Amino acid sequence: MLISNEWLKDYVDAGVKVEDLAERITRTGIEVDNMIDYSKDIKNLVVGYIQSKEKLNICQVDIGEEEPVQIVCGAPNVDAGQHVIVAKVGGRLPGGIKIKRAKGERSEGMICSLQEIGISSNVVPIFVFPTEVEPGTDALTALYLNDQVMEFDLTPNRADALSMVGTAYEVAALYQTEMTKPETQSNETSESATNELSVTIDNPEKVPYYSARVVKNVSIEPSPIWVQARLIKAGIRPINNVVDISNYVLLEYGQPLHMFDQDHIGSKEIVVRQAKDEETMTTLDNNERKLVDTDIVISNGQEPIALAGVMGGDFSEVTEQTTNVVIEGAIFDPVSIRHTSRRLNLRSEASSRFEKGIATEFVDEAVDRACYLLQELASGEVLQDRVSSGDLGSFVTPIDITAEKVNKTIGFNLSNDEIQSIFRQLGFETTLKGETLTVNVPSRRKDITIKEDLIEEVARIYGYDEIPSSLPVFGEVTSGELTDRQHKTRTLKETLEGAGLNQAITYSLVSKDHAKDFALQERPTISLLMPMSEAHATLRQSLLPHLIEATAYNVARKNKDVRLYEIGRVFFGNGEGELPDEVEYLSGILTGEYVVNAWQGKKEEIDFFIAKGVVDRVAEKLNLEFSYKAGKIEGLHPGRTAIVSLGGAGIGFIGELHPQVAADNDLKRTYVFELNYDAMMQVAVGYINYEQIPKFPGVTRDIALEVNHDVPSSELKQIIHNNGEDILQSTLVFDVYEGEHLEKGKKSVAIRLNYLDTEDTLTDERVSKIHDKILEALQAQGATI
Amino acid sequence: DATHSHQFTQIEGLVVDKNIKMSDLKGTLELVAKKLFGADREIRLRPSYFPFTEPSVEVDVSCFKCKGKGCNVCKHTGWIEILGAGMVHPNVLEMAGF
Amino acid sequence: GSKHPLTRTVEEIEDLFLGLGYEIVDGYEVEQDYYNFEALNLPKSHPAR
Amino acid sequence: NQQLAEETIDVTLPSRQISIGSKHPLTRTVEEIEDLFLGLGYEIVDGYEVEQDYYNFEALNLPKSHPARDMQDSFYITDEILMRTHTSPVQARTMEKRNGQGPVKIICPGKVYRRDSDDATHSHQFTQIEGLVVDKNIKMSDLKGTLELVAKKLFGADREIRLRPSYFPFTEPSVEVDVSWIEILGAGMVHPNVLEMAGFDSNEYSGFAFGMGPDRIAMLKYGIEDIRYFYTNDVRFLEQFKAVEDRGE
Ligand SMILES: O=C(Nc1cccc(S(=O)(=O)N2CCN(c3ccccn3)CC2)c1)Nc1nccs1
Ligand SMILES: [Zn+2]
Repeated sequence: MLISNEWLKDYVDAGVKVEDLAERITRTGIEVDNMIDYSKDIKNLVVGYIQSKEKLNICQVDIGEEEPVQIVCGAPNVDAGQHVIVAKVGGRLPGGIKIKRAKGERSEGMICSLQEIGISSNVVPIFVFPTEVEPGTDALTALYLNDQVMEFDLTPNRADALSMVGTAYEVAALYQTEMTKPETQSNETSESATNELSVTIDNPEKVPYYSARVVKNVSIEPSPIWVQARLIKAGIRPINNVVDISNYVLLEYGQPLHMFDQDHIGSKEIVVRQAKDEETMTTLDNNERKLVDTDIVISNGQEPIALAGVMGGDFSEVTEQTTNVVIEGAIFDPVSIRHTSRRLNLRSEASSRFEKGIATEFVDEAVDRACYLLQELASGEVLQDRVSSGDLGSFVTPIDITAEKVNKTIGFNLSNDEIQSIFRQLGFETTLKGETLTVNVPSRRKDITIKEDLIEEVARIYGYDEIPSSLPVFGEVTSGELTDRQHKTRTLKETLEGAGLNQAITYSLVSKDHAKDFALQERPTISLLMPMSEAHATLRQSLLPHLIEATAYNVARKNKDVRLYEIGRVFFGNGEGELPDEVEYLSGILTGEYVVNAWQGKKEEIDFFIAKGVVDRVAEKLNLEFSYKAGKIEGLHPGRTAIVSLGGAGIGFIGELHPQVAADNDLKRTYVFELNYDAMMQVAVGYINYEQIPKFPGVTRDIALEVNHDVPSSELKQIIHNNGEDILQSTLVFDVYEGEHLEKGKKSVAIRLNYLDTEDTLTDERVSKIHDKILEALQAQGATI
Repeated sequence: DATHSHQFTQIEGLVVDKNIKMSDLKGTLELVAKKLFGADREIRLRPSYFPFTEPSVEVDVSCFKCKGKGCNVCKHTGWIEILGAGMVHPNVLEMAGF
Repeated sequence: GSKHPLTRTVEEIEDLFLGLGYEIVDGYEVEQDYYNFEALNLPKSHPAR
Repeated sequence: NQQLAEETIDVTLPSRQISIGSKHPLTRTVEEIEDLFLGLGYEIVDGYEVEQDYYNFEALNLPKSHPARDMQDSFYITDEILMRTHTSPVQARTMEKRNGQGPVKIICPGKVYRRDSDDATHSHQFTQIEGLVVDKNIKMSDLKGTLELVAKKLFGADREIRLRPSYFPFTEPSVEVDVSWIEILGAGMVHPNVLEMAGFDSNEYSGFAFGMGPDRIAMLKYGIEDIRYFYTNDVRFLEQFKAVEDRGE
């Protein structure tokens, strides 16, 4: 919302520089996020008067000095008798540019266009003064552009400030001086618009107010320069005295007004009702519009003659050959207006105002402003009365509040008389009754409805600098602690990090064809309705796609050693209109060297087993046990992928990337793991189980088992445990041999068997007894010693 | 772009009890600015509006770079915006069951 | 390996609040209009919905 | 084609372990208790292990005459200086520096020394956590509340505890807490001579204090059979303490 300094002092004078006024406004609630200086770059610019004009054109401008100056000018429409805008020798301008005695003939100073002086696009309507202004007069002064405009970024609760008068009430408060509203009283013809005009709402649920006055006999034309500049300042190209007088009083009161030509309305009756099924009409757009149940129209008595709120009709509007006018001032349900405008891409500065809600206080007065104006500036003549439908109601809503309550919310220490002064300087009538103030809030502040709102007004004005500083004292005493899950997650992240893995943080949203990568179940994916970006369109069902990308990215930057982990959520769809299942995952990815010290010949490449070693360090730290079984996961190496299980359930996988995926991403051998961290965190582990150190030594036997090349070592270890009765403690593969010294398709797996009795020392013979049983079980399952 | 990501991180707080005041907010926001920017940090509370809170403010920390009179971090302002805060709005309390 | 700088800041704020008696709470990232907006005093109307 | 078949691994083969060290079980119990008290607003304070008899005894309401100051039971170095016998002197010194102004709410962990022969339940150097709250209306119910939180943190919330009147020089009234029955915490309302000596006004300020012994807590919690295991550092001992713990199932 753009607010001209010059213009505002019609209603209030802050007796202060526009910077000072922006500052104080910003420091009390409404942010002035910029200040436009229309006088932008401007030095020595005066009215002048072309006395005579030769032949671009040699002009003799009286610029209010003892002698005329001679100015050469080849601008399109220029002659003598014109009062013009002259930037003298030694002056300055926008665009660039600064102007001196030039010569050819002899040229002293510069006569001006508008734009030249610095207007804009889409908002402009050499420059000639419609009025005979004194040569030598400061020119911007005369042009009402000796001015700076404040641009506000206003919030929904400050609609009041969408107006010059509402903003004037605000500023009158801030400087606790006075504001004045502008002339509304016209001189009225004997007759009344009651005799002219009929108004009914068939849809009063959606239209609280509609009303109309009539002003007869009007002189379409241009508006004075003030009306004109102001409109340009306020962002709107000044069109003609009657398009202006509407848009201007919009800016002034925030009450939108419609202008109908009486004689081209098409009756002496107006009807506000809903549009119907598919209902046809063509709007002063000349673009034809078929409607819906849920649009408000205006009609004459069987003619959709205006899309209420949004637009007008073709035919009933004001053309320049109009000479009588009905002026609308209505209230249209904020959301009906919102959805029409919205859909037909038809946002006006006047629908936008119906969106925010209207000052009830102001409807009739705003109407009366545009009628007086039409009087004053379209020589128009003003009928008595209005034809209003539907009741506006009270213009004061009273709210009680107490000082205690105010001090109790903020924690300062204000008296009733301090508090009372604030409301009275906001222009609210207040009455004290014991300890309670009754605050008559005007309809012009529709964002003040409750005592808390009134608290905010006091807070903001008296100032937040003032609020002392305290800390809340909680009478339910409770020790703040990480939960168990939270604490485990921090410790786990310390463990990963301690093993060299950097914490990644990736985007949740991937591309739609990536969203199911590495997923376990077929589960539906969640896509956005309107992605900003094809690459961020659907919620990932896996952490890996973006971790792989981050690895590719790093590697292309010649960061060859990448170790990253992430704990992060993935998303599976719960059919339609339910929240998805959000599941927390731990994942990571690894490539390059794990250990390097070149000068000592140390170079340990990351392989599957070091990736395994990371997933095991996780399990170890959390006091879990995982198991591992070959799995086939699309996108992983078929030969180097394991499924990780906890309590016999699959919780994840670890695998080298498929050679084709790695090649696509220009990576070397790269390892990822993904684990359902929710599954992991559901396991209650309790306290650590302490067992005293065994009193007696154990016995180790090694065995070398020839077995078909595809038997997993887990299988042999299980057979051994199955037969190990009470003393078999653990088993360790320490060598696998496949080569020429052994039947092709066989491997030899060497396993160290560790035996232990916590209650006794082991006789060779007790060990041999079980060891022999284990050998036989193995031998019978195809495992030759 | 350099200053906008479509996915970012936030930390909110909510404290609701019987005599909570805006001075209690202030004291807490102050511990926050100290925690983040140093024991000598002051804060500044500027009027503002959010729909869920009322009164509302935006909160600056004093600049931890330049000690006073301005630098490029605080944009020769001395104050850096870092928080928004406010007293929760009744409608929010009442809708929650309070 | 490193802790992500965003996690570091989040942890120090949690620590501060823990020592004051607070709880750290997590919930859904995909959410319903009711909780995201309505429950937070943005009626179906509003410019942020 | 054969590439993938020739690069088949046995994914069940030993992983390349990246080993984790353990936090000492005494340290674990300490940290846990600190974290509990942090979230209530306390400060963890650390002080001297070798102390003046003023701070270790006198300031604690054990005058020259006391059986506690017996050279046979404590590790003196001169007649005035000794290995501290508890972390109370740090609490007494912290109090004095406060200069009559509360609140004090401090927790003081550390090694303490007792002139005794070591056996399965006695180490001449062991650990202790003491706490001190001093504030204007501290009452014994406030003590009771804090003690139940401690027990709840150590042994879980359903663990049954027992409060028994008792007696210490530096507190009155005083209390012992058993856990289901085994003694773990000693505590009391700080004796006014103790407030008065470290410069508080016992008409304005009351206090409560407590001690417990992580060596003992840990032995009890895990069934560690010999306290000296804590100070022997056999890796077969320490490695049993790598993993996280929860409340449980
Ligand atoms: O008051 C305490 N703490 C305190 C209170 C009661 C019990 C214990 S305890 O169980 O750990 N204890 C250790 C000492 N033992 C002693 C020591 C000497 C005499 C008698 N008994 C008993 C058991 C500690 N310390 C203070 N510091 C500063 C001001 S008050
Ligand atoms: Zn700075």
